[PDB]
Amino acid sequence: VIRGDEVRQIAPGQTGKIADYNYKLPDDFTGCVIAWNSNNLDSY
Amino acid sequence: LQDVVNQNAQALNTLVKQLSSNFGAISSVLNDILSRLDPPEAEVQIDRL
Repeated sequence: VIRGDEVRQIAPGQTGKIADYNYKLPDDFTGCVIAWNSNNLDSY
Repeated sequence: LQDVVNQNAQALNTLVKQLSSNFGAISSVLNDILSRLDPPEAEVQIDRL
């Protein structure tokens, strides 16, 4: 689960709290990224 | 005989002076461009050089 703010950091060569401390992607990644809003299910 | 020496020296001088050329990179110093660009763009800059 991530928040829409900085949700786009999940991608090669990005910077930020998530991409630098939580989940980091390699430069030569191959595969697909999927996201969707989960307000009705998830909303500390 | 002097021309062979002159031509060889001139070719080497040109070859060395070719390290001062940008070729379109932000800078011609590999360490300078590496020290301030993140990897996925420094790769592109180094490739031209």
